[PDB]
Amino acid sequence: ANTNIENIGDGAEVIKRTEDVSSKKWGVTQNVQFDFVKDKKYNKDALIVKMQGFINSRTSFSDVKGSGYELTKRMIWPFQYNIGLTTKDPNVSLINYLPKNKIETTDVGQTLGYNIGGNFQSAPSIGGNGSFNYSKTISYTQKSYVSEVDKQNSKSVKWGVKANEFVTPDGKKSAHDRYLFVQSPNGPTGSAREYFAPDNQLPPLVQSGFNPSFITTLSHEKGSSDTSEFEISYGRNLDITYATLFPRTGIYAERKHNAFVNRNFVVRYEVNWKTHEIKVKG
Amino acid sequence: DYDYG
Repeated sequence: ANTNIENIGDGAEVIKRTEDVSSKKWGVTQNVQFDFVKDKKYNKDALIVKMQGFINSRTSFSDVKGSGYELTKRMIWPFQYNIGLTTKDPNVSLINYLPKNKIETTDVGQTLGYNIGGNFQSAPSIGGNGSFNYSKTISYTQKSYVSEVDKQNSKSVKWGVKANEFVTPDGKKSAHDRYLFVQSPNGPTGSAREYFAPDNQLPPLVQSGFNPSFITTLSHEKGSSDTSEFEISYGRNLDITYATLFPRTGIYAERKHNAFVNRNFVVRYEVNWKTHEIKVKG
Repeated sequence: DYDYG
């Protein structure tokens, strides 16, 4: 049909589209690839959607205003990054997703392969074989975090990249430890920042943000309606850690878990199966 | 900053 077209064997090709959509308000960039598989020997259309970009951690360190909170400081930080794709149109369904299972390794690298005749296959690795007519990979780093499939069904998929276990001066600390990232400040002139672990102790997913890399394939019966809408959501759930310096007992910490849930940037897209195009809606 | 900074 148009522009970036890759012949992947006889009677088959892939038409490659992209969209880049950012939100300074939400601190997100969606850099999405949408690859149409056009195979005369497959009775369905298929769109491989690869979701990359950036989700800002939105980590911050602040004073707490008001009487009784003069030596109480606040750290907001992402307990989980949220990535999902949802549709409501009867004419479309999700037929695969990557990662498909929980993955706890620091690096995640997986491949979705396609072979003529409607045959998809996924592997929890990169560089396995030259047996596919077309392949797409995902690659991301999640130091101290784990990836879980929060929801998966024929119409939606949602992954959570969630805080798990961290390296600290005093050893390994669980993501559920209320004193995680808490330290005694050096001087009562200690700014809010000084009540919390320095940057060199905060892993990238806490200090900076996350660069997603996820795939799901949308399936559409050839001949059904020309278009489908779907939404891609990227965001975070933030926790708060409050640290109070008491006169004689020292540093005291309290965690507000799931303090800000679903702070997500949702973009609605339209796929046109007939023209092999993608548009951003709204 | 959630109106805290």
